[PDB]
Amino acid sequence: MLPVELVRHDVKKTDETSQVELMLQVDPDLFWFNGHFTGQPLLPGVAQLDWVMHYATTVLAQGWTFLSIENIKFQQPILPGKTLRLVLIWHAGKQSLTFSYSILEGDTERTASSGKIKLTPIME
Amino acid sequence: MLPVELVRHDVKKTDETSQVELMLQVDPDLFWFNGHFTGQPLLPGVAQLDWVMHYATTVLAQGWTFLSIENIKFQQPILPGKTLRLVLIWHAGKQSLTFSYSILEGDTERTASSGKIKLTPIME
Amino acid sequence: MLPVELVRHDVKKTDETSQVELMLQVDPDLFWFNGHFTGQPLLPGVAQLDWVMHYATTVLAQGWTFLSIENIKFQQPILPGKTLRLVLIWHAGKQSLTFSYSILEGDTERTASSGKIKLTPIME
Amino acid sequence: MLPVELVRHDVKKTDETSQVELMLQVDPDLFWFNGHFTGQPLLPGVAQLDWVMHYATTVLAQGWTFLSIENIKFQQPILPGKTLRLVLIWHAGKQSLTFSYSILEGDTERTASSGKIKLTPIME
Repeated sequence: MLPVELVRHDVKKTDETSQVELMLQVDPDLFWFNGHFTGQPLLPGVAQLDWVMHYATTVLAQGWTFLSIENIKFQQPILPGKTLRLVLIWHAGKQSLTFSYSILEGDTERTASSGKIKLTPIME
Repeated sequence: MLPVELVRHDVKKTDETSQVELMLQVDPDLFWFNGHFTGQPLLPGVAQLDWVMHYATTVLAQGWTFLSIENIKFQQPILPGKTLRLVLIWHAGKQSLTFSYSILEGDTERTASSGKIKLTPIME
Repeated sequence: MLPVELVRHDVKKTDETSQVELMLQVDPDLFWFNGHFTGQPLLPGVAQLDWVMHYATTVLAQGWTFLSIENIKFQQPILPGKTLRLVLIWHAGKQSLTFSYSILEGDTERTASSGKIKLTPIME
Repeated sequence: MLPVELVRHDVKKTDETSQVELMLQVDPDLFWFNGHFTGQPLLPGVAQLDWVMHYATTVLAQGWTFLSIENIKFQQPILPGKTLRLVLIWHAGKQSLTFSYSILEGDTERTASSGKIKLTPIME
C-alpha cells in the first residue's frame, strides 16, 4: 500500500510555511497494481492523496487532519516502478497544504499531479 | 482509509483453523469515495483486500504476509454507508486465508465478495 | 456496447414534455464487463449516459445533442444480466432531458440512477 | 464516443494478411472523460477495444464480429487530447486481428496498447 521511501530531506522552515521533499519509489508489487483489480495499472487518486496525507501529518502538521480538497490536478499518470519527487508545503496560517508529484526519468522531471488541501486541528 | 470497526467477536479455534468475525461500517467519508476521484462511489477490491490483510495479520497470522491471491470473486458492490460482516478463516497448515464479505440490510445478508489468499512466513 | 431492447413503449406527448419508456436487458457479454478490463463488473456512468443519449435523440429530440450534465445521481449499481426500465422525459422548452433507470427484480423496482441533462440544437 | 478520424491510409493487402492504418485524435469532449465520472481522465480498455472492433469490421472484416480477446496489453495510458496511430492487421486464415495503438508527441512514438483478438463469421 505505501511507497518505498528513497530519501527524506530535512524540513525547511521559513516564516509560516514548512517544506519536506521526498524521493519515493512506486513499487510494482503494490495492491494498487494487482492484475485481479485492473489491467491498466496506474496510481489512482486515492493513493496519491493518502500518501500526501500520511507524510504531511507525520512530518509537518502532526496535530492536524484532512478537511477538504480545495483543488487537485492530475497531469500525468504514475505507472508501476516509477521514481517520484514529492514536495509538501504547509502554511499553518491559511491552514493550506500544497503538494506536488513529479516523475523522474532520464534527465527529465514532469509534474504528475499537484493540489491544495485544507486541514483542520484534531479534535479542534 | 480503514472501516469503522463495530464489533470484533473472539477468535474461534478448531483443529488447524482460526476464525474471526467482524461487523464493519463503511464510512461515507473514506477517501475511497471522494467526489474528486469518482462519481459512482464503491469500495474497490484493493480496499477490500487491504482490509482483509490488515485484520488477518493482526488477529490471526501475526508473523505472516501476503504472497498471492489464489482467487477472488466480487458478487455485489459495496456502497458508502453500508454495514458489513467480515469473516476470516486461517489454516496455517495449507497457509490459506479465506475471507468473506456480506452486506447487512433489513433482515437480509448478501455475500458481496469472497476469496482465498496465500500467505508466507515473514522473513522466512 | 448497447443494451438489448426488450420493449419500447409509444411516445406520450403532453403539453411540453415528450416521453418514452424502455425495458432493457443488460447483456452479460457487453465489453463493459470483460474480465480483461474489470474484476468488479458494473455498468459505468459513461455507458449509462451514452444509452440515455442514444434513445433520447433517436426518439424524442431528433435534431438535438448533448451540451451538459446538470446533475446525475447513481443510487444503485447495475450488474450484468439485469433487467432495467428506462424513462426519458424531454421538455424542449427548458431544453432539459430527464432520465431514470430502475432495476426490476422479483416484485421490486429500485431506482439505480437518474439525472437531468441539457441539450442544444444541432448546428444551431 | 468515437475518436476524431484524422487520416485513413489505404488497405495494404499482403499474402495472408490485410492492413489499415489510422491517425486518430482523442477528443477531450468524449463522454469517457466527463468530470462527473472521473477525476483522472484516461481512455479505458473498453473504449480502446470498441474502436479497434469498429474500424476492423468496417474496413477489414466486414462479415465478422468479436469472439474473444486472446491477449491485450496496456503499456501507456492515453490522455484526453492525444494524437494516436492505430494499426490493424487481419489474418482471415487464423481468424486473428492484431492491433496496435501508439501516441505521437514531438518526434516520439510510444506504444500505448496492443493485442490479439479472435473474430468469428457472423451468422456462421
